[PDB]
Amino acid sequence: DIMLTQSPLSLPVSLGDQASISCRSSQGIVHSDGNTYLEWYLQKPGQSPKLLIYKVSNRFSGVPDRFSGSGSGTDFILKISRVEAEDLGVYYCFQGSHVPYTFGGGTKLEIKRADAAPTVSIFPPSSEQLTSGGASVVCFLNNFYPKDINVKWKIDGSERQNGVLNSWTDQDSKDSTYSMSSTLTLTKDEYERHNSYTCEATHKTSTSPIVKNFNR
Amino acid sequence: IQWNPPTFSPALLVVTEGDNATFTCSFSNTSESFVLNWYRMSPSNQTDKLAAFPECRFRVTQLPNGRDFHMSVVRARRNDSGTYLCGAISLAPKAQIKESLRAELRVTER
Amino acid sequence: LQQSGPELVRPGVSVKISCKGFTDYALHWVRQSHVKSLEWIGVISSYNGITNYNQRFKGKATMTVDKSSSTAYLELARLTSEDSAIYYCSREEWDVFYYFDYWGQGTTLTVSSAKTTPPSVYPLAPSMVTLGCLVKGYFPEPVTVTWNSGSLSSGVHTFPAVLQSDLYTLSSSVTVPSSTWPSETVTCNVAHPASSTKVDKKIET
Ligand SMILES: *[C@@H]1O[C@H](CO[C@@H]2O[C@@H](C)[C@@H](O)[C@@H](O)[C@@H]2O)[C@@H](O[C@@H]2O[C@H](CO)[C@@H](O)[C@H](O)[C@H]2NC(C)=O)[C@H](O)[C@H]1NC(C)=O
Ligand SMILES: *[C@@H]1O[C@H](CO)[C@@H](O)[C@H](O)[C@H]1NC(C)=O
Ligand SMILES: *[C@@H]1O[C@H](CO)[C@@H](O)[C@H](O)[C@H]1NC(C)=O
Repeated sequence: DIMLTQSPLSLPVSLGDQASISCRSSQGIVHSDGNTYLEWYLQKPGQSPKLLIYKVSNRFSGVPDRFSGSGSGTDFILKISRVEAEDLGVYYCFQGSHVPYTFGGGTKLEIKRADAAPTVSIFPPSSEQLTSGGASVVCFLNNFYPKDINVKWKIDGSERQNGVLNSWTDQDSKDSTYSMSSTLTLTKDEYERHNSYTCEATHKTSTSPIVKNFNR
Repeated sequence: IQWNPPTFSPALLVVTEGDNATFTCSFSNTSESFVLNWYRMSPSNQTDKLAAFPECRFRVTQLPNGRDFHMSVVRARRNDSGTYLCGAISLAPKAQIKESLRAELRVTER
Repeated sequence: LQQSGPELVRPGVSVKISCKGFTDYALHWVRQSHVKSLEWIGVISSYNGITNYNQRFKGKATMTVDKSSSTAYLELARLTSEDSAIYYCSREEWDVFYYFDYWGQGTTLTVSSAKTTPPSVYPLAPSMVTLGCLVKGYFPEPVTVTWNSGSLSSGVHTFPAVLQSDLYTLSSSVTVPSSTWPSETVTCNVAHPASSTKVDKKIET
């Protein structure tokens, strides 16, 4: 099977900058025809993927002149000169030369902007949830840049990972920031077997943790 | 890298009427999902389907070597003379209909 | 280029989705899962019914065409939570050099054992102030969250649902000035149309 691996997964750019997505195959994709059927697709959220570049370099008609496909051998490059509101999304390459046909993993093109630290808020369980028998601990990390952040849960100093579920917003249309929500879910019994509860954000904007905690 | 269309040989096949007449069609398939068609040109320089493989006077047999097929007119008549080609309809990879270059069958009076 | 509507079926059953356009193309099925990784399933020829399957989807998938109706079918059998995905159909012309020009809209398929379950809504209570709601243990998706009935839009983050327990959970955050809260009231409004449930929760200090 031809696996198509793309680099990178996220490409941050200013609208008008030059970003290039690369597609690499595990073996040669030249068809019996002598042609290389490699394509690039762009997928806007909530819609079907759309064809941009076919063969290796041909732009489909209707597609802007800035999307230039190229490449050869095992290597292919999508280059975008002018990068737009209408260009953000996930780009997939594709080979149709060898069955089964296979897609790359995708590259998300995003808007690069500033650098911002998260705003961390932590919440104990609600009283109403304790009556249910469960206890969820909620930590919000809002309006930060870049995407990359690690959150760690610690009970009485001891890190802990079971029951942790996290969620990430798409990049914000206004301020171009990201947000995430970490929720550590326990039993009522296990929750009140312990005392101090912390979430910690390690993010590019600070050398040392951001820490938020409470005691029952 | 080295490609060939479907081969239809011989380019000129001359038999006497009543003889059997057998063309050879060569197609190198890179997949198994394909059909092989035998055609005759209409006077409109168009294409009519005589027989296919997999599937009375026009028959197509598939030879052991996985490349060649035999299209035979049984007991060729004189209004059988005309233009012939084969074509290879393959769905994957890349869904193509590949036609051979044309051949002439010439059935001479007996 | 017009597919069947969304389906919610139980594990182990089979489902047939349709794609309606005809004899000029090859019709392909492409499945897109909840990690947004696309995968090609197979191709069918409208005019011959001849097929080529990704071997990985052979037996999980069966492709069929009806030319009188100008409609193609993908049957998914022995269904399982992995087959939850968006199933696209798309076509490819015969003697051209490109593949997928027009796509169907997609048919979202969910396979789960869960039952219509209303959400449990919990307040998240503690210069600006941040308040939140936790929406936990519902099925199926979706759920709608607003704050004071749409009057609070700025400074809201509502995060995508995640699965644990075969049940969805999400949370919403709203950030508001120190001077407005608790002074004036902040309420989160959760709607779960599947269970015909609507829940209002005041965020009391
Ligand atoms: C190329 O095709 C041959 C023949 O395929 C058969 O006839 C075609 C017209 C079409 O109808 C196919 O579905 C048929 O399978 C393949 O050779 C056959 O391979 C099968 C499976 O290995 C075997 O059972 C048969 O005995 C073979 N027949 C012959 C005559 O060799 C061949 O594998 C194909 N090549 C490639 C690269 O796919
Ligand atoms: C032509 O072929 C048929 C069988 O296909 C056979 O019966 C007949 O004898 C053949 N005729 C000649 C002249 O070879
Ligand atoms: C060919 O000629 C025969 C008579 O010998 C006639 O019966 C038949 O219809 C003709 N076929 C065609 C295609 O002209």
